[PDB]
Amino acid sequence: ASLLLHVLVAHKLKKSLDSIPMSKTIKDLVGGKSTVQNEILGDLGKEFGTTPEKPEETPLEELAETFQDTFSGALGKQSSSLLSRLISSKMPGGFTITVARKYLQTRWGLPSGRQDGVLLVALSNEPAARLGSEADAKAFLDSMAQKYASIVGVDLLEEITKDHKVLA
Amino acid sequence: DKNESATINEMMKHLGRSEGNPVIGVFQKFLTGHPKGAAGAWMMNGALQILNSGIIPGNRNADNVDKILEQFEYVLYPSKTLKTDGVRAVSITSFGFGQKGGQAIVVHPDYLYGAITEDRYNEYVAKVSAREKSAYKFFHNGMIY
Amino acid sequence: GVATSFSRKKARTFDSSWNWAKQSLLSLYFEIIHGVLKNVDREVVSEAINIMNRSNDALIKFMEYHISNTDETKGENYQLVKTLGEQLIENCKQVLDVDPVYKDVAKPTGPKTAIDKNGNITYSEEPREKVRKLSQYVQEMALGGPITKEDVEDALDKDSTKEVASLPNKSTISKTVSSTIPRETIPFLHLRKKTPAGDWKYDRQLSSLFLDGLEKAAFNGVTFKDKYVLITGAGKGSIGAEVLQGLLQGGAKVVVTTSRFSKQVTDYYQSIYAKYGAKGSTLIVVPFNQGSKQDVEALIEFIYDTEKNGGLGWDLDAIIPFAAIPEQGIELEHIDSKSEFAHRIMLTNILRMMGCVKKQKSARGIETRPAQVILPMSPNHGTFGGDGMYSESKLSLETLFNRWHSESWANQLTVCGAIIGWTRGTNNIIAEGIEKMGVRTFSQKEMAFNLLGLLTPEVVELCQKSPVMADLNGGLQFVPELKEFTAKLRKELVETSEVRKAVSIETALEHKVVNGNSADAAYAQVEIQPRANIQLDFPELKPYKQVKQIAPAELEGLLDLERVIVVTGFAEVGPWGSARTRWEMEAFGEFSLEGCVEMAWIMGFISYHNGNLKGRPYTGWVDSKTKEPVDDKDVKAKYETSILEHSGIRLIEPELFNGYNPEKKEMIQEVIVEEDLEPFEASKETAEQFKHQHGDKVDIFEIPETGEYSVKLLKGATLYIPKALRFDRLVAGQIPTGWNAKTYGISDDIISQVDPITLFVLVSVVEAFIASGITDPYEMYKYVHVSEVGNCSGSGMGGVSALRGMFKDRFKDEPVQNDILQESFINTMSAWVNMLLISSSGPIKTPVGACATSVESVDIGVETILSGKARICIVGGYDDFQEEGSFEFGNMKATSNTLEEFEHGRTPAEMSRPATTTRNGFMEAQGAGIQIIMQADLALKMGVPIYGIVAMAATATDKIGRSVPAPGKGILTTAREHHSSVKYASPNLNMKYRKRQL
Amino acid sequence: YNPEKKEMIQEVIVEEDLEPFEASKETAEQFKHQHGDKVDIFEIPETGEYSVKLLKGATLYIPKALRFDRLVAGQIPTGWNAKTYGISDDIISQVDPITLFVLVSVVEAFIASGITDPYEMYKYVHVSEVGNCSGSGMGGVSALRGMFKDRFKDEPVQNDILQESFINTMSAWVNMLLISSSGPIKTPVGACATSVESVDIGVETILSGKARICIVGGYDDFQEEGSFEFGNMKATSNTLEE
Amino acid sequence: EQGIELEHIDSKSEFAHRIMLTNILRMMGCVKKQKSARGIETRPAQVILPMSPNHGTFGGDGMYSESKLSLETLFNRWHSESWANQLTVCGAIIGW
Amino acid sequence: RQQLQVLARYLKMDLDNGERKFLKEKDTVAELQAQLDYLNAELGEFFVN
Ligand SMILES: NC(=O)c1ccc[n+]([C@@H]2O[C@H](COP(=O)([O-])OP(=O)(O)OC[C@H]3O[C@@H](n4cnc5c(N)ncnc54)[C@H](OP(=O)(O)O)[C@@H]3O)[C@@H](O)[C@H]2O)c1
Repeated sequence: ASLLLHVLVAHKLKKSLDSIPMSKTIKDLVGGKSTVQNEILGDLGKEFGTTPEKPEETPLEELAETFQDTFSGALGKQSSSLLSRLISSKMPGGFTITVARKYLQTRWGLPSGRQDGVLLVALSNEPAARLGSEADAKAFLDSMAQKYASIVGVDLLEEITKDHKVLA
Repeated sequence: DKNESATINEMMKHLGRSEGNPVIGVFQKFLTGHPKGAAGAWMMNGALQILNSGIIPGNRNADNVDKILEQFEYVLYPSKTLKTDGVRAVSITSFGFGQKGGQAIVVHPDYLYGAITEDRYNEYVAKVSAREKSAYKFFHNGMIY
Repeated sequence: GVATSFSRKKARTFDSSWNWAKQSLLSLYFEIIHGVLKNVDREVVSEAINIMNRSNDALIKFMEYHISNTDETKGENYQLVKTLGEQLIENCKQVLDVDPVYKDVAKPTGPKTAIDKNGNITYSEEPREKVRKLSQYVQEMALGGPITKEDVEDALDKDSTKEVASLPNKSTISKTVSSTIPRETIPFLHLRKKTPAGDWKYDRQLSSLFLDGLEKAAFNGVTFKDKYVLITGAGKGSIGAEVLQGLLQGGAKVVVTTSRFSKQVTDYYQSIYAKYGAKGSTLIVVPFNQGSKQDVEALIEFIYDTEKNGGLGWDLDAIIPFAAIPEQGIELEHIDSKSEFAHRIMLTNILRMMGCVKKQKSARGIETRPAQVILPMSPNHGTFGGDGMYSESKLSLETLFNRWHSESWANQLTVCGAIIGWTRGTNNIIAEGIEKMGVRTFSQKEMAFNLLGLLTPEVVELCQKSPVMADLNGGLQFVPELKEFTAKLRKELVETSEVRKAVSIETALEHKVVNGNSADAAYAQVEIQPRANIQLDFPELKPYKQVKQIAPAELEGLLDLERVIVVTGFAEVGPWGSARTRWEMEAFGEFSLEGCVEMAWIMGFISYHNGNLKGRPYTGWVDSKTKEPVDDKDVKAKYETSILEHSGIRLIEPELFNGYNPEKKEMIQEVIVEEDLEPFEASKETAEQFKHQHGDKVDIFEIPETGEYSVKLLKGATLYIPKALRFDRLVAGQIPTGWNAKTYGISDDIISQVDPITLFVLVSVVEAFIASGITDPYEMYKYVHVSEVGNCSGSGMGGVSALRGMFKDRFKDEPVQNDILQESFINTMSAWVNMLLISSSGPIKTPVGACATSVESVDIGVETILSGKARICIVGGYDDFQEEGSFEFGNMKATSNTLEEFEHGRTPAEMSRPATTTRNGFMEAQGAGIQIIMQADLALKMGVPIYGIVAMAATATDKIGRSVPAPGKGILTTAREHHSSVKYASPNLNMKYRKRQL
Repeated sequence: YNPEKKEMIQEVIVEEDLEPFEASKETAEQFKHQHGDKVDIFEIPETGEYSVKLLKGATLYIPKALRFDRLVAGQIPTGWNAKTYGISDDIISQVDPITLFVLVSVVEAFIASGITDPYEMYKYVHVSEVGNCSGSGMGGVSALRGMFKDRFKDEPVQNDILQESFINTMSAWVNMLLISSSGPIKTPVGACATSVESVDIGVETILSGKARICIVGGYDDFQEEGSFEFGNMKATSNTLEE
Repeated sequence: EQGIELEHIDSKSEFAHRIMLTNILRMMGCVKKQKSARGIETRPAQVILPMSPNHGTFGGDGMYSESKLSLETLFNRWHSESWANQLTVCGAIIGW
Repeated sequence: RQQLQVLARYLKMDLDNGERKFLKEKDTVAELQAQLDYLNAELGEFFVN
């Protein structure tokens, strides 16, 4: 629960996850512009549906505990949407979510649970522009993997084609 | 509405409005909506209808004014029209983004003519009488054609 | 018909009584001082109790100042309120802190059917003569009738003012009216008592304490404070619509349900609560149908759930399930679906209402607060004709006594049967016939009184030892063989009606063959249809003696009239048309004739025509689509449906916004894939702007062996088709669908060149001058210099249709008129006003206060004028609505989400609820509104309609532009004054002192 | 913004004919109401993975580019950050560039007046007598770009975006961050003569008696939504013919 | 049905109500259509409604009471309605 | 997979009606069930049965 919460609390605040400590509360966190507070609380509401009535004062770590229990690996709609945009917007052509997920379980071998975490951690540090080649996407995913892994503590012939070409 | 009603209360609470004499909330926007910029000119437009009509419209969409509005004992919130014996003044307040407030009050036109001499008044009276007819004529030709 | 129709999110709680009390009181003033109600009318007291019932120390002060300030010398009616009011202010001071009672005052009315000798039948419910009080009713209820045989005279219809003092006094009875029950005589309202044989016989004692409790409930009234009631089936003018008005007066907390949930059905219920509901009274209007089991399994959960689970937190103290559907003409071979459905509305779900408040009574453990049921029964058990399965429905409800003793739910439910007697309303034309058999028939408000006396604290215990039956039947079980006795009374009323229809027409026809209709046509009188004669609503000028009186006598000669600003015209283009045809749906709620013809002309329904159409000279309004003549008397019938269908807050009509379809908001996406063989070329058309995306990515052959030339490329691009996806903010207050400027005289070029919003602003400025007796703007220059006619108008965003053209449309590669930036401005919307009407002459200001621009406009407009810069100034404001704007307001979450209003069962014409408990946001509309403000003395020598006196305008802000979307104290500073020392008098506030100095 | 690559909306080159066209599993949710009923469905599970099946006859989704002429403008000196003046990092990420200019000019305008902290004004004058009569031309054109043009491009736009597009809400942050002033506060928009109008309403405000102190002035920005419009008006000097 | 009291009245009862009441009603309601189409009006069908004295006097029989209690309303109709010539009610009793 | 699709361009043989049929056949089964279980939710599985 903490993972998703923290990641979703930094995506709406354009700051990296480190700049937002779980101990503080959103009330302080917003800065005042209460317009974001309602959006931040609304974004989590749809991604958890469950909420206490007045969360705006409950600390990040305290508000995560209640969500951590109820939520069980269900990445939610909001989270799903957010991730989809990330891969869609910023990843080279032909490099869809499926390809990224497959590469994570192939070149790094992570299951869905671990795969989702890496993808969810990538949102926090989105690239400011669309990556060019598969290499960039592969590198970015690999670079984010380390962070995700650390955020948790889990470290890690031809002639058949030659003639297959000639007739073409 | 929580705030607009709040602030009306103190400026009557502070000015020593008589206890038990509330001002009557006219909420024009139930019909029309919010013409983001045109607002205060619809509600000043209506506020003049009222001074000369004495008819205070009502929020025909007011199911249940919120309890939190009861603490403001200097304001009603009608829901049916009210043919009064005559309004003497109307305050038009308005709020919008960027902390631009704004409150204009209108007095009843008849308090003006008390400041002019008689022969001048009924002189003006005849003058308007003619313009009214002419404006009537022109409004109907144009409306037709 | 078994379709689920109830949502927990769909309830509608009415409770703000503390307000309606000050509304109902103030309402009395303006009927009495306007002589709408007289000192003899039954409502002045039937209303004074509803305001007493809502008594508070705040409301006392509300009428104290109002009464103590009503100058009685202004007229006799001013004396009538000065004297009546003081009773209420002293009556309400007593019944403060006492529970509120209802005390029905209406004149009990009897049936009266009269047939014209013309043979025309009509039913009237005239006020009975022997009973003019409610005590008179309960006594003639006690005396029985000649077939049921085996006076504190007050000022009701005489002086309602003196009866007001009698309302709070507890006029105690000494001679109990239960003594007036003659022996061997059954009264009209008797309770019953099971005999060990099994039947139910009239008991006299047990029917005595019921009946006097009524008579007590009629002099002092009964209170229902702390009741908690469910009541189903309460349509306007129905059986239990009048028990609701009684439940609410007593201070009951009620749940009323309806099958037809709409807006006119709740604006009904709103007017019920605003009139009747007393202190602590509360009603909830939920949608519902009885016939849906899944819907009673859900309404009671909603009543027996905490206000945290979204529930209601209540606990029922009485259930009144009256809800029924009509069926008539259904005999035994016609009993089918509609009946098998009605049986469920009445029986098996009234069974599962009780069968399912116990589950909640018993889970909480509540066993000391039992819910009295009030089964509406009847004596009609297959004695009438073909009512369908309405008999074994309401007959299989007295089996609800064989169970209160047999079964286990005795502690939580207490049956209290009742009777549909003969209540008129809901066959109404033979009531006067039966009453000649010594039988009483009841008005609904009368049968209201009876079932409502079935809740009296006396009976409540009586129900709580044994199930009671309460025969509120006038004796209709005694008139024998009533079926055809009934069927004869009406079979005669059609004969005597139709024979005087047939005899009357032929004698009138006889009179046309012996005398001929050549002279009989002069007797057909010529009857004239009113025509639409619009008006300008100039202020009326009462004579000088009247106005020199209203202002202080020292005022004359005391004001610099050059410095008194004054509104002189105004106009408007809203969702309701001009300012004349919005003040109608504002003040009067519906259109006049002059309002329905104008809304017909500005929506392009009717046109004009003179000359010769169909040869004949037609001069007057005509259809605009079919061009077929239409009189202004048949316009309200022919069009008022669509005029109201397409005006005001509506579901957004897309063709008013050039294709904006809020269910298809367009955006930017990519598509699906193929089998791999693809390089990709181009053609010979737009190579010229469009050539700097890709790079050096070709397999060129510059040797002419090919022949036609196209850039050769491969995968790795991003390209060119927008896409679409849904949205929620789905209504806005359009201008009436069909509004063209062409109708007003705006040329065709300008509309094609100008932005829509300016196209609104012109129309409003002409009408604002029209409305000021300035028909051509240049007359201003007869009195004032060309450089002293200002303009201080402004918009919000303004021109948003042009910003759409350049910031969004131009790079879509479609034809945009190259003058497009000129319209996007706010400066260049009051420009065309000067460019097309005024020819004014300075530096001309233009406010932009995002939403308070139109008051700022008056602020700068006034300070402009008394500065000396201008003698005449146009002020005002205007803005438009399109998706570039609404969508932004959407994600701000500022305007009310519409889908979650279609799940609150809110309707389009009600989604703007200012100062409301369930307010959710606002509704953006579109249009303009301006007004010409001038100096005073200029207006007096110009001769113009002076409408107001802008005595102050002032905008205010906290500090630097810091955080826009939140309002604050700002304006409170318009009252900054110093109360440090107020002990001495401030001479400057007096005029008699300021006049001497002058 | 590269005036030699002004971006616009176009279509591409062709192939050899064998093509129905599918979709994937990501944004089915907003994006589903273009085509119509144009499929060769098989609802019998013999296939396995699911994608809307369609054909030629659409219009779709890649912008393109093409050249332009109006090619110089008087930028602020390249490298100007507000960070240099003391403006926080949040505000610059939240506020429109033009307001980011306006703050910097109001501090320096008080600096230049011996008023180093704005509250000293309140030592002499009531909090309700410090006005503001500033205004812009278009104003916030970088935000209008975000909603009237950027938002339907499907890229992240900060949802507070409409608040900055205004002209009212640029002198707001001045009050929100410096002054704490107290009335109805005017705002002219004279397309190019706003800054004299601002002084006009500013003066009449003060000798009216409404305010003792008033901020007047003007401000505006420059981007391609604005210059290109001024280009086709033929109002600003063509650069190639220069 | 037994053990069915007021908070247990559901499907099985709402079904039993149809076996006993609204279809005994549509049995009579549909021999008339045949009596009347032939024109048979001298050979009326005596109905024998099985009634009972148990009208909620016993315990939780379910909706068995207002089923067989809403059958004596079949006399308010033999006189009221039009099917008197083809059907003749003859109530009876489930004794013990 | 490629030579397939371009070859289907030529016969104008839609490879996806075998699913558009199946997809519309499916949602008009869900909304057809949505009725059929509303009745069991209101008539009861003893009555309907
Ligand atoms: N009047 C008599 O002489 C007499 C005699 C014996 C008994 N009664 C009893 O009188 C009671 C009160 O009403 P009324 O008959 O006097 O007047 P009524 O007009 O029959 O009242 C009918 C109410 O039924 C509600 N309703 C209709 N169908 C419904 C459904 N399917 N689901 C939920 N609610 C439905 C309607 O509420 P909406 O209108 O808001 O939909 C309607 O107004 C009835 O319960 C009837 O059994 C009357």
